[PDB]
Amino acid sequence: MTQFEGFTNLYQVSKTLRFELIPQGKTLKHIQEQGFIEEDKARNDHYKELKPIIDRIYKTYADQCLQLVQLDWENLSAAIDSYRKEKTEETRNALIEEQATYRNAIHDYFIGRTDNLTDAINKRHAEIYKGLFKAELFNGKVLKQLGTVTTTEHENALLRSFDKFTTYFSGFYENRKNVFSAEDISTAIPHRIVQDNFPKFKENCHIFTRLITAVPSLREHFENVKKAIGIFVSTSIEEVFSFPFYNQLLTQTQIDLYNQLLGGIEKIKGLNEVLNLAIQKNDETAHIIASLPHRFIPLFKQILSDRNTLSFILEEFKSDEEVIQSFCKYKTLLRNENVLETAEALFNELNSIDLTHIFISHKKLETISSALCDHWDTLRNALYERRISELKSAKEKVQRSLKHEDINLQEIISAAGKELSEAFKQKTSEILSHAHAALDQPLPTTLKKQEEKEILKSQLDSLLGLYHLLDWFAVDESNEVDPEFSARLTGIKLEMEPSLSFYNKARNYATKKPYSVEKFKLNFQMPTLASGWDVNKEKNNGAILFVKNGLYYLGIMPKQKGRYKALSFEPTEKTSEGFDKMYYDYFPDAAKMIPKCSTQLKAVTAHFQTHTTPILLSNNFIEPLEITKEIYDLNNPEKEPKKFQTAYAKKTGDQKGYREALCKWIDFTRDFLSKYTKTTSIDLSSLRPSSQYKDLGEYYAELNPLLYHISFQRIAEKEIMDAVETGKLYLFQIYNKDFAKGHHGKPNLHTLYWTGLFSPENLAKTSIKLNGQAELFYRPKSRMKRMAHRLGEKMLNKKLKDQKTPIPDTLYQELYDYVNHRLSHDLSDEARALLPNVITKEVSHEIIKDRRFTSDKFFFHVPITLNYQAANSPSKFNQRVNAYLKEHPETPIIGIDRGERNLIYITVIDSTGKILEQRSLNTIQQFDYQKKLDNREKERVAARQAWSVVGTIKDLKQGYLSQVIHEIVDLMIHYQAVVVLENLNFGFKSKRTGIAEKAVYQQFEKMLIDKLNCLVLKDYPAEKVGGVLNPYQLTDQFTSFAKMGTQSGFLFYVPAPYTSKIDPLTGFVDPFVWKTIKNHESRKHFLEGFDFLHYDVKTGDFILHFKMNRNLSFQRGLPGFMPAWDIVFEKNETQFDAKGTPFIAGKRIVPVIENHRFTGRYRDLYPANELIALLEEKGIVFRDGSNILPKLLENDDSHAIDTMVALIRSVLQMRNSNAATGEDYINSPVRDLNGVCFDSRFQNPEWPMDADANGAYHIALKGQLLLNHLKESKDLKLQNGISNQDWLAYIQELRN
RNA sequence: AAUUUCUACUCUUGUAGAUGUGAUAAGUGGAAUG
DNA sequence: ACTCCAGTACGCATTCCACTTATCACTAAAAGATCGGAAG
DNA sequence: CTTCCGATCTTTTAGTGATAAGTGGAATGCGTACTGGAGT
Repeated sequence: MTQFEGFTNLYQVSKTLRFELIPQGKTLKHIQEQGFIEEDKARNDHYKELKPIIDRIYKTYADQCLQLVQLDWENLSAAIDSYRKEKTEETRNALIEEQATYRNAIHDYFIGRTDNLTDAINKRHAEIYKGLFKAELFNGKVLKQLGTVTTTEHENALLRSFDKFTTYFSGFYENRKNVFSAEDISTAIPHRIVQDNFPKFKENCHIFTRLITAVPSLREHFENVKKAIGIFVSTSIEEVFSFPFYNQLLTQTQIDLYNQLLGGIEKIKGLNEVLNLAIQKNDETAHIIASLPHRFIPLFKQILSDRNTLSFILEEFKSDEEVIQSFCKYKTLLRNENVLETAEALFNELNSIDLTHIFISHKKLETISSALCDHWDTLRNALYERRISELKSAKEKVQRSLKHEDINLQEIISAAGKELSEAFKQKTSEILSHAHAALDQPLPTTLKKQEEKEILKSQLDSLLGLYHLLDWFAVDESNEVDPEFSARLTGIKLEMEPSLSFYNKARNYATKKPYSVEKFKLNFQMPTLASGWDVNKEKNNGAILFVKNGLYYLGIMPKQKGRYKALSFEPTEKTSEGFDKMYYDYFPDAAKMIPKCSTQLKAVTAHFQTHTTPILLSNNFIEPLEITKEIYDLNNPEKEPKKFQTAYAKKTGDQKGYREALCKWIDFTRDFLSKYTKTTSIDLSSLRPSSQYKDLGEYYAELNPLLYHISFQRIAEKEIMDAVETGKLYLFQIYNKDFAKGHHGKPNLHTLYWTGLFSPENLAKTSIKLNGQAELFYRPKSRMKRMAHRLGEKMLNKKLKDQKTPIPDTLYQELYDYVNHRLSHDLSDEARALLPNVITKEVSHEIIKDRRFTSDKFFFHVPITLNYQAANSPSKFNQRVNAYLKEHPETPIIGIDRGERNLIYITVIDSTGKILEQRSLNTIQQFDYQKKLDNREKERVAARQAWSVVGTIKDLKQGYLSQVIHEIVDLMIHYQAVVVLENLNFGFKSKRTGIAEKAVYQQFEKMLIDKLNCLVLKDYPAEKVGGVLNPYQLTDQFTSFAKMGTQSGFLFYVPAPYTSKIDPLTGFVDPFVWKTIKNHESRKHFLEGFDFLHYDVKTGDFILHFKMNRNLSFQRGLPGFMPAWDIVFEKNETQFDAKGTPFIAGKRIVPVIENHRFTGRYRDLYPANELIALLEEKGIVFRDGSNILPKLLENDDSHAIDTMVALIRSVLQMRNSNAATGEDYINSPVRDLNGVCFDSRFQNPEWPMDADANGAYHIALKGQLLLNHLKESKDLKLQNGISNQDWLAYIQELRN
């Protein structure tokens, strides 16, 4: 038996906290006088421009070493094809171990331990490998080992600039450590060679040999595209695709050569294009290569190699003065090119040239009709009637078809008159006048003001207006053209063509977020600054914390002149006034630390190469510790698994020898813990005795929480004040919003973590561990045009008297300018309408717009570890969750969807299938979000064309789903329920949904999956489960989207389709795909595949019978549990809902179509009235109750069958929507067992309210299916996804 | 319209949620308009 | 013989911008370089 | 005057267990044009 509150302290999580540092006293003065910030910025710039220079060493070494690989690849091919054919865990393990040994085999080339090379070059490779990851990269022997690398004097001086500062690269050092590593990771070069590129090369070889065996006489074609491309001329085509050629093709140059062989580069085609050129021949060879996989796949780029196509550049133009200088250079380019003079010459020629020889492009003439007339349909209609006058529906159709392709100047002028010509010359004259006026206009000095943006807009709009006037004339050779005029037109067009990119980059610079977020790391001339907080390392790291009446401070102790002298604050009795300095006694994790200080020292290693006598170690020990051969040999074996390691027991299987080895290691490390001078005072009575341990990892996970302590001791106030006055100590205050003097409400979650870390119950028992490796950053002041609500002016809210609906920003700016009496425009009608509903304020204190970026700020990033008493990795988390779910069958289920009328809709249901709660997440914290997103979507185009700055729609839609997160976890905690989301990997949504993009909703599932694993609640007590020190852990760790499967703890995933178009009373879903009913005989086969249709007199509605064992051709291939269906054409009658609002039953809403195109408008129809009006044409007695379907089918009135099948589609359509009247409902065309059709307009609380509620209810029902199949199963596992047919069978089973 | 940072705001010199940072490498993809 | 029309058919186009997916560190102390100052 | 030594500041270094045992993988709808049969 397990409780829901028992899902806490499951595994460690790691978080980080960010704060602002506010310097106190003379701290900023001393820092500015010492000049630390400029030096650290220069050092960051030097590192940034040194990173490619130092990476060139690694790249050259990898390219030089990898060319010597002569390792054959038939064994991996056998392993991978055996695994592909057989597909068990045995072949999977064989493939894994073969990949591992080949990765180690080509890693032996990196470490110089392969047997394929000579011993001298192996020793050289080993020495250079030890060289690559130590400090000799800056002025050492590594460059002399690889003489090919040539370094200039400037980069050598900049390399020397990091003297005695190598540790800046230390993490970067280890970063290159997992580029060259061989342990099965995506960054590894051997992993890229073995498990990424080689399967693609094997696949390419296999499709090549299938193609060359099935289709001969194409080897010659492959040979001549090879010699046209001109690489690999030393060997033939089939040897290139053979396996030994992969002895080559490891360096990235040959990878690029192979890729450009496959896809060409002059336009010399490659293997891809000379295969689709054979495919398009549509002959027998094309047919037999069409059924055969014909797509060669390019190989992946090698790690750490330089990019060669550079993908697509993503050039964003950097600074405002630099784009101004670019615009000056461009304007001087048009000034020296004299574009105005040649444009004017074209204008004079246009009045004295044969206008029948100049043509106009097809897709833009309406814009000309939009310009030269009052409406854009005048020119086309005039040409239509003029071509009518020279003559019928096919005649005028082919007339307009030949019209728009070759629009002629003289033809248009003769069609309309001289009005277009005089308007044309007037427009060209004013366009060239404005263009030359803007060309003579000088550039502004800056761009920070909006009037500078406006004059830049005027210039660019004039120039692009000239461009859009100029590109009117057609120049292609499809029609005749004057040679010199077309040549001059092309010259002027491509002399000033690339201004479109300039316009778009200017738009991005105007649209971009005004702040600067760039920050550089600060060091204060300290290598390893604030790397750890340990009291012994306070000398070198120089970072400590203080607490003074609830305010937290960070003190850093800078290096003195030349040598450095410590401060060494003495502790003071707690009654005296002062700070509270934190003492941090931390021994790091024992797995590396116990061998660090014993059995791996140089003394013991040098001793044990000649003697078997145990060695006594005395320094850094309170009592000498003996190390003998039988304990040193356990940690230093020749074979790769150690005796105490569980891998040795897995490999060989002697359990008793492994047990003695583990017991001896535990006894030795206990003796070390008792004797080492750091940990001799740590109590270890909590540890279990040595023999009662299953494995060493359990012992280390038990021991590690005992080696971490935080204490606090009072330091006198005048001592700290004199330290920061003298300059010996720099004292900052940790600050965020919740430490302000006007702090009023609930604090942030990071402030909760920071406060609970230093709580006394955390100090007594550490549930949150304060980590080392803390960074300090500096953000310089961002150049901003300051905006502030000054004192004495009016200041406008963004909401009405009701708090839900916001104000559109286009109206909001006009209202804000009105209430501040700037005015300058007539007040709009909408503003005057909602003026009584708006609320204004008199300002009290000055509010600066985005004040945090108006000054330079110090920042402090510090990591913490939560649930630190627990293990570092989950162990069968999903099995534990399924065990709890099996023990508790009464758990509710919370279904999620996204919808059209509501952004997120939630339902909570019981295990019995009945509903408990239906809720729309439209309004979050008394604020409606659909109104805000609709307003933003409405004015996004206007904000785009007005050169204005506004937030995007992705940030609003990623900062509404953060508000959704709190409500989801509130419901989850309140109901103690599982939650079922949408499996985006399976389904695809529609184009009407609010949240419609897979990226920003996969991201929402990511936020929900990494929120639930460290869930804390603000209102909960700190001691109680769910508080700061006992967080809820309800989900497994996130790894990847495609790797987590369906169940991720208490948060199930389930496929999307068939959730919103199902009846919630009988499970009826759309049986017919309507892409196959397009023809007249298809319509009569659809009618003949139906059973029978009639009228009943008692209820007055039409009854139709259908069976899916008939009419399989147009039916979708999803059989159902039920074998028959009773489609009801409901008799439309004024019905009443629960609140008494009348409505009409059976109403349907469909798109309207002119003849073939939908207009986007909606028709409301009443199907029963339409069909009785249809049969009134026939005159058949429907009240007789006979089978009227053959009576309608016995005559071939095609239009009657067309409206019959369209009517059938309308009634059998499940959901109905109309955004104009706000209608959204589900109406059923069938009855249940009780004998009533479902209608969501009845507003019954026992059933879904609308389409969104129906979808969420059915997603929760799918989750119920998955949980029920868990409870019936005995293996504590799910089905790894649920099919649509099984879901349909289940939903039609339990509800019928 | 103020924030470690983001989103939305104003009874409140601030509010309600969310908030793993830094470094490196790779895949290349997403959005808009027709 | 001419014209309508309704079922049939084949195959996206350009422009613009950065988004996501894996890896590692979250460290005190041993070891080594360096240096101001002392011994021959 | 020349050579060595303990303090001091950087650097690099030790390394435990284990997990997926699957990857149900998606299907373009829209649109402008085409052509063969039927009415006049």
